Amino acid sequence: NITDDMRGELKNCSFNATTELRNKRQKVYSLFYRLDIVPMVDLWTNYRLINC
Amino acid sequence: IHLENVTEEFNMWKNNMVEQMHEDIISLWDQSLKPCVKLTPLCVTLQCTNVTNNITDDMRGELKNCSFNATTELRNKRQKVYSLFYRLDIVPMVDLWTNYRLINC
Amino acid sequence: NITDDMRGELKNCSFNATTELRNKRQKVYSLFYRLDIVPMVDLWTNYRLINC
Amino acid sequence: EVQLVESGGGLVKPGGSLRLSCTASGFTFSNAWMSWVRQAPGKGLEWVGRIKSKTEGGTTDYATPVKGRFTISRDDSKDTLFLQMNSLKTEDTAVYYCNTGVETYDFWSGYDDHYYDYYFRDVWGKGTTVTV
Amino acid sequence: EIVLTQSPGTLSLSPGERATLSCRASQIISSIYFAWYQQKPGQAPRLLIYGASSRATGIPDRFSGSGSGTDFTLTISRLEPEDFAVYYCQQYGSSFTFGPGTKVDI
Ligand SMILES: *[C@@H]1O[C@H](CO[C@@H]2O[C@H](CO)[C@@H](O[C@@H]3O[C@H](CO[C@H]4O[C@H](CO[C@H]5O[C@H](CO)[C@@H](O)[C@H](O)[C@@H]5O)[C@@H](O)[C@H](O[C@H]5O[C@H](CO)[C@@H](O)[C@H](O)[C@@H]5O)[C@@H]4O)[C@@H](O)[C@H](O[C@H]4O[C@H](CO)[C@@H](O)[C@H](O)[C@@H]4O)[C@@H]3O)[C@H](O)[C@H]2NC(C)=O)[C@@H](O)[C@H](O)[C@H]1NC(C)=O
Ligand SMILES: *[C@@H]1O[C@H](CO)[C@@H](O[C@@H]2O[C@H](CO)[C@@H](O[C@@H]3O[C@H](CO)[C@@H](O)[C@H](O)[C@@H]3O)[C@H](O)[C@H]2NC(C)=O)[C@H](O)[C@H]1NC(C)=O
Ligand SMILES: *[C@@H]1O[C@H](CO)[C@@H](O[C@@H]2O[C@H](CO)[C@@H](O)[C@H](O)[C@H]2NC(C)=O)[C@H](O)[C@H]1NC(C)=O
Ligand SMILES: *[C@@H]1O[C@H](CO)[C@@H](O[C@@H]2O[C@H](CO)[C@@H](O)[C@H](O)[C@H]2NC(C)=O)[C@H](O)[C@H]1NC(C)=O
Ligand SMILES: *[C@@H]1O[C@H](CO)[C@@H](O)[C@H](O)[C@H]1NC(C)=O
Ligand SMILES: *[C@@H]1O[C@H](CO)[C@@H](O)[C@H](O)[C@H]1NC(C)=O
Ligand SMILES: *[C@@H]1O[C@H](CO)[C@@H](O)[C@H](O)[C@H]1NC(C)=O
Ligand SMILES: *[C@@H]1O[C@H](CO)[C@@H](O)[C@H](O)[C@H]1NC(C)=O
Ligand SMILES: *[C@@H]1O[C@H](CO)[C@@H](O)[C@H](O)[C@H]1NC(C)=O
Ligand SMILES: *[C@@H]1O[C@H](CO)[C@@H](O)[C@H](O)[C@H]1NC(C)=O
Repeated sequence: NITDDMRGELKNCSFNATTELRNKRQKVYSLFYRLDIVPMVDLWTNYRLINC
Repeated sequence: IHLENVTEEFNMWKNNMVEQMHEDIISLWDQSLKPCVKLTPLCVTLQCTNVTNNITDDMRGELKNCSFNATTELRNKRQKVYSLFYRLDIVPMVDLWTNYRLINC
Repeated sequence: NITDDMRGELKNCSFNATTELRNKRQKVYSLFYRLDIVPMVDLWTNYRLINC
Repeated sequence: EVQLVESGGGLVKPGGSLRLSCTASGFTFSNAWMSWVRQAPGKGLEWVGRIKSKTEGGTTDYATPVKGRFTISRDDSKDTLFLQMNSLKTEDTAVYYCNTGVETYDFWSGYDDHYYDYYFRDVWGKGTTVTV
Repeated sequence: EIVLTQSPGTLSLSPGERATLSCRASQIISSIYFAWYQQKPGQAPRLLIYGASSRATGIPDRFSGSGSGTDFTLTISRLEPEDFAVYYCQQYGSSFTFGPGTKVDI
């Protein structure tokens, strides 16, 4: 339940994170503020972190 | 210098020479490892089985024959390595295609 | 257009480089001096950098 | 050695209840999605339903003909999958099996996802019965 | 629900021959959701091919296949004794139904 003022301010993103072992990956689901991410290469749902 | 007629009070446990020795030994220990290899490529799943030798009861089991895929000089190459580990250096986790990982990963 | 004195001095090398993102890759090629690379695994085209 | 240890089946009548279950062996279930498929004697394979891990959120999916009377749940903590049946029809005799997919990615380096050996294991239980 | 049918219902090929099987979805379900199993009688089914392409772990390289909309195919390059089983295709179109089962015989 998002008020009008917050529409588009938060995004629910899913990424593959590294793990304790070098050969393993995990799947993490976190909330981000819109200001910290940037959409990329003409893909509707694909984002990267602002400063990579 | 003998100090023939000097009597003085000593109090070990409140002696700050101890703390300086403590800090310098630890600091030197850490400095000696600064230029050494960091074994981060080795925090991988292992495949551990028993040792193919004559093992006495006092050694049962104490040692394990572990294989793993190690990195190598080039990033697009990988190698099979196996080695012996003491049971105390590994933990019986992972439970995937493989059995065990290194204690401090 | 290579003069006689330069034959064998330069090579055109292609490789797969990392990118800003851990899950994205790029094809890169560049020119190298022969003195900076070494042949490997008995392949006419397979070279690596001298200091790996 | 991914195994599903299936048990709890037996001789029941429609006017009753039955819970079938599978327990992990070798490889765990908190990190796996599981489903049930049944095959009545003389019939092909019919999907009953699928439940996801409590991670994505224990969400379930069921085939139309089995809804309501056949439900699915998970414990996850004890690695056990359940098929819960109540008030069954005379049409429900079948051998029920549990199954899971195992998607394992062996990465060559902790710095570049370009290099890995990927393996996909399809694992089935032995089959237990629901009767009429 | 999702309805899959198979053809021919029974195949009659000698070991060493190419025992190609085909099946059809009534619904147009993308090939990414396609799977093809082999069920030895009395046994749980075993996945051969998923994504109408990729081979499952353990599965011999004599197995391959393809498909698109409703039209799917399974190839056994050479039939072997291990293949005399009933085959099922499955479509994960939000209801993971299967065909009736196709017998490979001689
Ligand atoms: C983080 O990592 C994530 C990893 O997820 C993986 O994604 C890759 C694609 O990137 C998939 O690889 C592709 O799979 C195709 C076939 O898979 C289909 O069938 C699977 C079967 O499982 C089913 O049956 C089981 C029983 O038999 C049952 O237990 C199970 O519950 C299920 O019903 C499906 O799981 C699979 O779905 C997944 O993949 C889809 C994309 O294909 C996704 O949209 C979906 O969300 C699932 O992740 C699918 O239906 C296969 O055809 C592809 O082959 C291609 O590449 C081959 C070479 O690699 C090539 O030879 C082929 O010709 C073809 O080009 C490919 O192998 C993995 O299967 C999938 N793993 C999982 C979890 O299933 C990634 O998804 C995520 O994006 C990453 N996150 C970020 C942000 O980067
Ligand atoms: C290091 O990397 C190699 C290569 O990726 C891994 O090799 C793998 O070894 C396992 C165990 O033998 C193989 O499993 C076997 O698979 C066949 C079907 O492929 C199955 O019939 C057997 O019963 C068994 O499950 C696996 O396929 C094989 N992979 C390949 C492509 O060679 C090795 O395990 C890795 N070692 C570690 C410690 O990670
Ligand atoms: C640990 O396991 C390795 C295999 O991964 C053993 O090495 C093999 O030993 C046989 C003889 O028994 C040789 O024929 C193979 O050529 C060896 N393979 C490799 C890669 O060296 C090793 O002997 C085992 N060690 C112990 C102590 O059990
Ligand atoms: C960069 O990566 C591509 C793959 O994305 C390499 O191309 C593959 O090379 C192998 C042989 O090593 C072939 O079996 C594959 O069929 C090729 N795949 C594709 C899509 O072409 C390419 O060789 C790599 N570049 C360099 C310089 O090594
Ligand atoms: C979310 O908003 C809808 C109205 O759009 C309302 O009916 C619903 O109860 C709200 N949910 C919560 C948790 O407040
Ligand atoms: C998601 O947010 C974007 C603005 O960033 C908006 O255009 C889009 O309609 C929203 N979609 C939904 C389902 O709310
Ligand atoms: C292990 O002990 C047996 C005697 O019980 C002996 O014959 C064999 O050679 C020994 N193996 C090794 C590796 O020492
Ligand atoms: C390996 O050693 C352990 C501990 O001594 C023992 O319990 C186990 O049975 C042995 N397994 C094999 C295959 O020798
Ligand atoms: C490159 O060398 C050829 C002779 O091998 C010559 O004919 C050509 O004109 C040269 N290219 C240019 C741009 O001069
Ligand atoms: C590359 O140049 C060297 C030196 O002139 C020559 O011996 C070799 O045959 C050339 N190879 C190719 C593929 O042109």
